[PDB]
Amino acid sequence: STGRLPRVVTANRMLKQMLFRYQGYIGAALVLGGVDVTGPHLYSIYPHGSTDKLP
Amino acid sequence: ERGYSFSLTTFSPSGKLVQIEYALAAVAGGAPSVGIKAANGVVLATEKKQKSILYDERSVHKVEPITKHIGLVYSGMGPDYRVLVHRARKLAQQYYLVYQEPIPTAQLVQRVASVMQEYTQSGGVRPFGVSLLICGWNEGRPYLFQSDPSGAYFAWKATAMGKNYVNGKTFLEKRYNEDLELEDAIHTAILTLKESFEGQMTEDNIEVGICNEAGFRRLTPTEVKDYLAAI
Amino acid sequence: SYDRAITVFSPDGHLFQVEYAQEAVKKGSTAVGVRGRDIVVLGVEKKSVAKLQDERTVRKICALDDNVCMAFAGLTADARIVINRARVECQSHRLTVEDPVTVEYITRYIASLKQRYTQSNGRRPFGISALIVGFDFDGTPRLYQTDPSGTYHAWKANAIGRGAKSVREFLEKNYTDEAIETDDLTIKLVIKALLEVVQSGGKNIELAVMRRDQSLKILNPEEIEKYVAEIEKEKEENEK
Amino acid sequence: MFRNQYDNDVTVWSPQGRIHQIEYAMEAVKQGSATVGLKSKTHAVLVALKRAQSELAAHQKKILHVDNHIGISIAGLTADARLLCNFMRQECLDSRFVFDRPLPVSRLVSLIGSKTQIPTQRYGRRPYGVGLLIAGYDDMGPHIFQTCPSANYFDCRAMSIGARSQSARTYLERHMSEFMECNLNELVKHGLRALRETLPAEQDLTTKNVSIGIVGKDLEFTIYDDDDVSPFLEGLEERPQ
Amino acid sequence: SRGSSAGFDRHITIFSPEGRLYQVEYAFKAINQGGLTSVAVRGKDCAVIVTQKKVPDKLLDSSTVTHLFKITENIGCVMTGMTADSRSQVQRARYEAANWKYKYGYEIPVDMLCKRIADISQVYTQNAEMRPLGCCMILIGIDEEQGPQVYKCDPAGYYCGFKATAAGVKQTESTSFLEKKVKKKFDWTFEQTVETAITCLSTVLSIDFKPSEIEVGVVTVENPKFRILTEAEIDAHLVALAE
Amino acid sequence: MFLTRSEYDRGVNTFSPEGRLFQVEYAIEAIKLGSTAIGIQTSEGVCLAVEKRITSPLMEPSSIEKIVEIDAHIGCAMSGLIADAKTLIDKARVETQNHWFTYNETMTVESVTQAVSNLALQFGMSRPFGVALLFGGVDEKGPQLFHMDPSGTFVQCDARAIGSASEGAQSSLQEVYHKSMTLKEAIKSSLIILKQVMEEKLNATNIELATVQPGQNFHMFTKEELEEV
Amino acid sequence: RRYDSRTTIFSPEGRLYQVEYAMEAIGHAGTCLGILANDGVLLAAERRNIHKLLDEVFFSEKIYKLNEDMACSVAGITSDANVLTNELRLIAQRYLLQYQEPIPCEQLVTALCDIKQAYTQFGGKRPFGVSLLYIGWDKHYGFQLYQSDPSGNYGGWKATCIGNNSAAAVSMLKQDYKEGEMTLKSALALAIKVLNKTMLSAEKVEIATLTRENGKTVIRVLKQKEVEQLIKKHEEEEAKAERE
Amino acid sequence: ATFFGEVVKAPCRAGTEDEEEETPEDREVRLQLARKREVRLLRRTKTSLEVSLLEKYPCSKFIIAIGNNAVAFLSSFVMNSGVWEEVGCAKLWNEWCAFCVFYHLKSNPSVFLCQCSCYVAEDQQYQWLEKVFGSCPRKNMQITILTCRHVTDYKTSESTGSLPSPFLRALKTQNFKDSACCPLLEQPNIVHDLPAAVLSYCQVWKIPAILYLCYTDVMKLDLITVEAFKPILSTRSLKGLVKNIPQSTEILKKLMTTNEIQSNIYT
Amino acid sequence: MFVPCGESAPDLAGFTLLMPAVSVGNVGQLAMDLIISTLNMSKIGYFYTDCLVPMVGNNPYATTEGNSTELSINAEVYSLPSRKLVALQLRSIFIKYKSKPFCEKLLSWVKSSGCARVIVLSSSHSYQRNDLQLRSTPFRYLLTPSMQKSVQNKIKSLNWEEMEKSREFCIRIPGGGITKTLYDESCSKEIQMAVLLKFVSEGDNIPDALGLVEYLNEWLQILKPLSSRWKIPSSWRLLFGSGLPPALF
Repeated sequence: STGRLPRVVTANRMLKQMLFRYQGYIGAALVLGGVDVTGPHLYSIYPHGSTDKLP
Repeated sequence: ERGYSFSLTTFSPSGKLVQIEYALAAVAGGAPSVGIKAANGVVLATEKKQKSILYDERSVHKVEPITKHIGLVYSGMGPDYRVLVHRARKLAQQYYLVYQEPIPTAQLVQRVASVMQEYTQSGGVRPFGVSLLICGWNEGRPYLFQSDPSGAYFAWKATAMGKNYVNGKTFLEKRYNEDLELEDAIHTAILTLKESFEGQMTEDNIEVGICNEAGFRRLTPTEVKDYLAAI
Repeated sequence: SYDRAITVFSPDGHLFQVEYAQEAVKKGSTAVGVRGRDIVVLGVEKKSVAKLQDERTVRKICALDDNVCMAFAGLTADARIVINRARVECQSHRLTVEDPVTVEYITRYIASLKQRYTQSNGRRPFGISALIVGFDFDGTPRLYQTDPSGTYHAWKANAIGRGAKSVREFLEKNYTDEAIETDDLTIKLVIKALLEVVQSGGKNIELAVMRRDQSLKILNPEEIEKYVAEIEKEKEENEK
Repeated sequence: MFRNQYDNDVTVWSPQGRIHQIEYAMEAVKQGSATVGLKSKTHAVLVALKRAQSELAAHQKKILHVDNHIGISIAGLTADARLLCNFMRQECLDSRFVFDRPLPVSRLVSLIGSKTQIPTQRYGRRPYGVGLLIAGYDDMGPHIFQTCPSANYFDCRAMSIGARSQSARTYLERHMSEFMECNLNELVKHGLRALRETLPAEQDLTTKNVSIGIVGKDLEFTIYDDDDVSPFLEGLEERPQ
Repeated sequence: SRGSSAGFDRHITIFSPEGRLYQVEYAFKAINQGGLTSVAVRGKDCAVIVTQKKVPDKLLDSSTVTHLFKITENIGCVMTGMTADSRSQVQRARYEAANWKYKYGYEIPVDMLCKRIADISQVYTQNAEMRPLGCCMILIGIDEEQGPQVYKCDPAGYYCGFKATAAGVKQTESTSFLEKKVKKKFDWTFEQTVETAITCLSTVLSIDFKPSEIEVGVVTVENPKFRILTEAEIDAHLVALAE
Repeated sequence: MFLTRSEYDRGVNTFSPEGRLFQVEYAIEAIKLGSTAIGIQTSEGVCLAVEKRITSPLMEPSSIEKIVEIDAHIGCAMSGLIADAKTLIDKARVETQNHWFTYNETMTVESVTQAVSNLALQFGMSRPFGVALLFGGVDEKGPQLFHMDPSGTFVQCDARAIGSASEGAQSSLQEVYHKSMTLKEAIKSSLIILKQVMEEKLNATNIELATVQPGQNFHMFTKEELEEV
Repeated sequence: RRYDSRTTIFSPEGRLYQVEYAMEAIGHAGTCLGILANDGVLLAAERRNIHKLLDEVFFSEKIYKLNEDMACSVAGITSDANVLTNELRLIAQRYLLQYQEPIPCEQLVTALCDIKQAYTQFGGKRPFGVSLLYIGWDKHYGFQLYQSDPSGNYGGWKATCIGNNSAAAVSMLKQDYKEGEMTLKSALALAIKVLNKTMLSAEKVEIATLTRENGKTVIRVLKQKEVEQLIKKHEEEEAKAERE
Repeated sequence: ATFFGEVVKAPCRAGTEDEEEETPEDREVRLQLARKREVRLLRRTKTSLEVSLLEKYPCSKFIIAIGNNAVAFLSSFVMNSGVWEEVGCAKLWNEWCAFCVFYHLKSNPSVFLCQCSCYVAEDQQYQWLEKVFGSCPRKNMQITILTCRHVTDYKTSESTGSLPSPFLRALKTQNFKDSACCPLLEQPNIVHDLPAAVLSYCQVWKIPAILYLCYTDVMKLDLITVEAFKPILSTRSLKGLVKNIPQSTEILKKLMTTNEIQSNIYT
Repeated sequence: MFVPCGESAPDLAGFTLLMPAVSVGNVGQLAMDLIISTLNMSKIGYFYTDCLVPMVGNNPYATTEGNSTELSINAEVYSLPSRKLVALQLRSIFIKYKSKPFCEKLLSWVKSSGCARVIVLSSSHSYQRNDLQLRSTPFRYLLTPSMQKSVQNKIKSLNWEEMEKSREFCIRIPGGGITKTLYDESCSKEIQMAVLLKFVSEGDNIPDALGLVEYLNEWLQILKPLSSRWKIPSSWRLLFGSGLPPALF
């Protein structure tokens, strides 16, 4: 739709919201990282829907 | 006489639906489109409606990709085309998620035509005033389909739609050959478009897309300029 | 000019769309029903016969349950819909409560379903009329009729469809207590009533028979022709 | 001749800026019998007239009971009156059940107006064809109100609605300067005199076609009918002519 | 509901024998009901919008009359047509931008906002209950990777990107003027863009302008926030043209 | 100064220029195609007399059930479109049974009347009903009689006549009726009124009576009891 | 007129004009033929999509397989026929899942005709302009052949025709059909003769047959060589007959 | 509109909706319907008159009452004295239809009265004209008509709810030499149906005639509406037929005391 | 039958007859009112038939206190003998199965009297126009084959548009009333006739009448050519009803 490569914050937002919707019953712990027009980013997502931005 | 011309859910005494004919009339007054299915490839071409220097050349396109191996073009009304394109992309993604393989061209055409058949059997809406040309590569074999405002689809070897499409189809009948290459197909498609341009043709007022075993892609204006110079 | 909408009254208090549905009923094939002491008979005219057609699929007599059967006149698709609904209702009721379904109960269900479709402008009524016969739990024969508007009554002998008035007049003249004494006499009465409007007897006449504690029986052309021959013989004897 | 296209629905404006269906619904009030309401410093009184049809086949209730301190009288369609009475009763009951305090008459009338304004702007509905006279007593004293099919209400000292109520209105406006100082008996007599002005000049009020309803500072809303009306009718004099 | 009206130009969902939508074409004519025209021009590193300001009543407070709106911090707008319809679309655009920000975590782009508005407008032309709004939108903004942007959408549901565009009563003459100027010269500085826009307006409408009769908004690369000029700045530009 | 057409009688939500709803009036006129019914209120009981018309002698004279009886000591009678009363009867029965199941006493005639009147007013089904009802019964207040018409509202009365020939029956009943009479006198009066209204004979297979009184429960007269009179 | 604008209006003589107008839409479609024999059933259709620049990427047109034991043919509006065929497949699969037995041939036809009747019963919708022919086999009645129309009616036949010029084909079938004494070869010859009269090349027809082998149903579509063989045999026998 | 998004057509003032869109069974139905609606002038022996009513007898005066209030007024104030013989009746059928009786005085057999309390539709008015008047009009005759209309039918510059009702209006032909007792009907207002037919017949055939109109706020049988006709009793046409007024008042009161039963609507 | 107001019928020979049709919007009737009011014609007789609903009223063209009390019926004939003009006016509508007899009787009278030609003012539904008609003038005309050559030359000079045929070819005028029947009978009886109509929608239709009367004046030249000129009759008041009730606004 947009014609551009995505941003890491979009993926982080979608994953966090979807994990939070199911109240931790899915049970997936993820390490997310990527590069976009604003530089490299790294996240940590927990099964209940909590995220941290760390080096 | 005119009693059966306004309602979409009303049959004529001779058993005809007239609003669908009028939607097809809307389609027939749009910009010309050409599709040619050659060996080892398919080509789609169309005429741009933004013929001015003020219009930006990278904002809105008429040739669109649906998947890595499926493309699209149209004649008729653009606003309906956008929503149909979005729905087609979503359907292809759903199929990939369920079956873990890219959707075939015929299945996508069937699903889109099923969406289009609705809006012709209910009161309070109007049919889509647009026709589509769909191309794809699948199992080492090219495809070319056309879908109507009523929801009916056909498989073609070469066709034209839009303004002056009868003469275009006659030209294609005279010129089309079974054992054709993709480059010759592009040449023939451009020549068919040139028959009714009514002006000077450049690379800034036509759009070309091709499909082969490497996937679907849209040609850059420099390639179109190189092709035009070879005529 | 008050006949364009279903739920519109005329200045003198009429609903014309329901009367037009009754008009649609009045053009079907004639159906006759007679109930006797221990037997109920149904007979239906066959309008036309095509040689390249399978006759099993165009019958106008059905069995709703083991103790009830029905004939109709009017549109055919509507009749099929109503028959399927009644059959499903009988099966569900029998599953829920083991008691056999009452003929009046199923008649009331059918009439309520028909009456539901004359209340809104977004749907049209059913253009059929039905004759329902059967035996109760105690063995008492019954006969009912239903209308497109939703009313129903109980009869001893009735006719519906095209050319029903002459058949009803004949039944009024000839229905006596000494004419329903035996099953053969009841069947002969039904055939004779049908013969007033049918061009050729036996050739295009369909007839069904139901006895107490027995399944529905469809008479064959041999038996129908035998009964017609007996009627012809007695008519010749009474000619003089 | 040019009104035929604009007077079928309530959601169509006329080229002159008019809505004819509301004006037509305002004509249904004049199909009922006349009724009169008036008030003094302490009491508020409603009097109603019943149709000359024999009591044999009909027991009409023109005056209804709403709460312990509110009563109404009707002129128009009966189904709309029933719906409005049910709504008012429910409102009063809910207010009493929530807070132990009577519902003010002005608030009740405002709620009624808000409720009846809605069907005049929405498709598939029609205005209410009923008018009401409302009598009540609260901390501010006695009140008389009037209600219209157009969702308008007025605060009155004396009002009359129904068929041939112009004579009653003329009498009320002619004799309106003495109502404050009167007692209950004089007030009821004035109401009866106003009501009987709507009859042909040979009939007279009897105990078969008159209803009376009274509320006051210490008197709850009560309805007098049939033989209970005779002590009020006995003192009335004969016609001037 | 109420029920459609018979005729080939009296209902939104009826095609004519030539396949036309006359109700959409009639909604296009409501844009000229206001009587005003506006011009948007894109420069090398800036974008401007100019529109005329008519205050016919002496008793009317002139500070409450405007056609320039702020959607987000970095997006500006100019509306032409029916006033209440324009204000309703401004509110809807703000709501859509808020939804995008909440859903995706970053600010919406100009082309995406224009596409969303056009998608919403397309639905009104296919259902029998709702009607199109008689107004057109023009948006400007600065893209992080691409630069200045000029976009426009119309009542039919069609949108596009431009280098210069106009709308209103005298759109055609402005389009011809801008086409000549663009075919002549490119690479305008910030000053030249405002000069070109004001010259186009003042030539299409044979008027010598006062600072109180026009309204100018700008966005630039150095300061990407949408800004509305003042009378002193407008008069400075006007004397710059005059000299 | 020209003559033109104008219509106001096609929708149920349209007002006439003189404030009339014509569809309701037409539905009321539809009642006069039914059979005559009589109801009389007496201090000893309530007597309901209804007319039964038979189109053909082949019709069974037992399925024409016009006097349906609801519980809690309540009668009924009907005239008009018979198929339209079933929903009203079902609502009345359900309401009464719920009252029994929740309180364990009898619901009042006025209460069941109001409850069934709520359902008849929902057309503002998309059309008014085409039937009229008459209610009877006794309570702690004594015997009561009520009447309903397709306008959807009830009204208390003590002697009412409904049906095709109702004006003459009402005129005769007004003269015959007295403030005090016996239940048998009321029954005889109803029978003579029906006799002089009917165009045919009055054997025990033409009428249907169900006299209700506080002594015992519902009692629809049998063939023998009817033939006695 | 005033009675032919909706499907929920009865004319004063009890007619539904919109349904008849819908059935008028079938006379413009291609011809479809069906013949029943002692050892098989037949389906012959006429190809309207004839053109030099058309492609052939499908199993067949106007002939569809519904399950292991049934097949159908359509005439009318293609976009409506697609919906109807999809619904038929769903109904058959649902019955198989619930009962663990294949659906009888008549129940499928009844279930689809209920759907077709609902769209004439309820207002605001448009009836389907499609007519269908069904062939199949089941353990209750053996080989079968049915027909359906836009109103929701159906019936069983031994030989029938729908589409353009149906009356002449029906007359010829009535004249030339022998009941209880025909085989698949005779049915093929009769179909070729009737189609030749009503409309010949192998590119304008399509034929499918149904048969039972070793307790298994076999559904086939004939080839160009076989169609040409049948056509030339008919031509030579006609010439031989007319030479005398 | 019976469903969402249904196309509908607007109504027409002129009625150009059935005349433009134009079988033995259909014609048989049409003739049967035309036979159902037909005016018959009987002698209730069950024999129709062979000729028109006014050709069988010589007539000098003719008074017609249309509606219920007018019939009540004439029965109370005019027919209370003298001997009147019924000489015919009219039979017809409509959706809204009740009697039509003709009398004449015994002492003076040249004075006629008619009392039409029924409603005559548009396709039966002319037939009424031939069955009553005939093809030979007599110019030595005088005709009077009385009828009532609702007050909302009157057109005024001010609100129609402020007019003092009932009030009376008149219309005359050219040959009428007397003067009405009430103002003539104002311009934009017109009259149609049966009284208009009678007046038009008289105007075309040069027969002096007058039509009286009452505009009332209650259309039921009401005493005020009936006594609104009283000023007509002093005219030359009705001078010699009224004898005793209090007896007429008593008869009117007795007639009003009996009235048919209305419905539960309009409490 | 034509019954005269006096004792002897007027002599009409070579007169031009103008007449409306009862069509959508009453445009022809309003135009006839405008013409009769402006030219100040005089009543000469009645057209008594059995085909129109009867109605009655006072003088619709009253100017003084003397002529304001003249009775009027649903069909009347006005004449202007100085310029040989005669006009018929209809003030009501038609009963069922009565239009064809009326047309037959009227054309029989026209033939027997001795008039030269007949001009009919009508109107047609505006929602049955196609795309080509949507962008053209709303005025159309028709002519019989028997019309004199001078009329066709003048009409060709005037640059008018002829009513389109419909698919042996026939003419259909939806919403025109008796216009088609009159045209067909006049064609079959060799009478010169012209039809002048306009595409209208129902509502307030006074500008339509003004446009139609100017269109007719372009050819007839009844008064001074165009380069407050038509008299509005005094009956054109309260066209929307009575006044506004109080306590509402």
